[PDB]
Amino acid sequence: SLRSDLINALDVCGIISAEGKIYPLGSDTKVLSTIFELFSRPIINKIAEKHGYIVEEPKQQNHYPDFTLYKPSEPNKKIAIDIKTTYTNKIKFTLGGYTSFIRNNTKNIVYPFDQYIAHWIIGYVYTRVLKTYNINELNEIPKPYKGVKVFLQDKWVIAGDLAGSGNTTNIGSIHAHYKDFVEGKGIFDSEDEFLDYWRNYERTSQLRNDKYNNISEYRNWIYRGRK
Amino acid sequence: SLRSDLINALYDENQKYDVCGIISAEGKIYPLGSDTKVLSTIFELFSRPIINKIAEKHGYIVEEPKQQNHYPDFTLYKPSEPNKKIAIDIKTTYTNKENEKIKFTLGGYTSFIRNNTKNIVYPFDQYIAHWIIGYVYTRVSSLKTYNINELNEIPKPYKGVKVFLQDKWVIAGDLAGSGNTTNIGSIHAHYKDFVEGKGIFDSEDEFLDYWRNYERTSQLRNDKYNNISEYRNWIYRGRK
DNA sequence: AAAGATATCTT
DNA sequence: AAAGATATCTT
Repeated sequence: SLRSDLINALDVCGIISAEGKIYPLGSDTKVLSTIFELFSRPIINKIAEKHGYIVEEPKQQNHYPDFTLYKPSEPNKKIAIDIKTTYTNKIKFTLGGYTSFIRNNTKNIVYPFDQYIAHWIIGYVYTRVLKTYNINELNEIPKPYKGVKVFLQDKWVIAGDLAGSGNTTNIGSIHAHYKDFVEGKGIFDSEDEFLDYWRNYERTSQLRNDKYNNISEYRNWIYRGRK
Repeated sequence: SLRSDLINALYDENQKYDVCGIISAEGKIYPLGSDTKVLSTIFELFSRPIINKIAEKHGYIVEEPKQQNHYPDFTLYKPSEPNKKIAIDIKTTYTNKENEKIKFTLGGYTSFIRNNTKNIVYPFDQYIAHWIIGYVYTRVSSLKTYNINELNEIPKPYKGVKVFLQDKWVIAGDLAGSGNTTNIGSIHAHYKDFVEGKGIFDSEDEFLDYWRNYERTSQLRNDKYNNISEYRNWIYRGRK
């Protein structure tokens, strides 16, 4: 399938100029996120093409998702792929905001949310370890990571019940080992529960203390009649 | 000076080079996307070696943050004069056409400027200057990988990079650059005004005072000040 | 944990 | 404009 294929298809050491000069990579996530993103684009486009899918990136810069795949024939069977990165020296990711397109069908999203039948997360985890180089020195350039693991999984399967960020209201993923994301050992019973829980999550602790702050509390809140 | 050398070095390097991809230790090159999150990572990468070459030529040691979320990108100083540090942050923004106005986000106004030790590599009071290297690019196949034998084949996602170096306080504006992340917004103007230094604050003390007292929301800024004129009046009356 | 800091963009 | 979106991190 498009899925098993992308998963099968999934060492960068620097940026290069049209004149051959090579600049080394930085050690932070802001840098590795960008790298992994560009590393993945050709892979995604290769596999999508194989399967007759069109790949589309956002024109407005703060729109979800990173990649939108679909066959011009079936407009409502669109797929969303977002690339997430974190490091190790148990990992956790920030999975997008919870007050946007999930609460509002067209808010900050390339196509209306209801046209997307799948929402995949390609996750990269890297283990953390000032001179330009020339093409002939490629093998001596120090890399800013010891290793790199990648996985493809459904967003709902890996989402957790605690916020990933405060002021930028992001969904937190489960806090677990790499295996668990690969295997999909989540906390939510279905994609419907995942969506309901985040559509009703309050922004601050004081506002959540009267509703719920975790999955057990949300279930007891469903019982009380959503009041 | 360190300043004039650095500006010439950046300016020169930018005229002569053109970043077109990321490369693997095995020689495969991946193309660049055309969104600022990417181009700003690239520009910071392109800048590091130059910044270090010039600082070395003047006796300055260069340090990068140990944690993500600590200002600035680069701390320069002499081992003999520790308490005279220089802060440099790289900022990026794009334009849809050359000449049109631009503006940058310049960091929070609720962190180190308000709390001398919050989110900064060294206590705020050890820096004698805060510089900004700004990159402006015009937004503009790129889905396949290339080999070294095709470096000049790979298309670029930008039309005309411009770079400038200027003091933060000089280019800072009076309206916030962001809401939830409480950023200082720069002046909104033409690239020349950034180069020339056509700002709004009279001094670096004014800039810091305006930003140390700027309220987080319109509602609270009603009874205070929402712009430079109002700040001056506020000041005139005794900050009441 | 929860909250807020490093980061630009819309509209 | 202001406010709040796409980025992960730290305490």
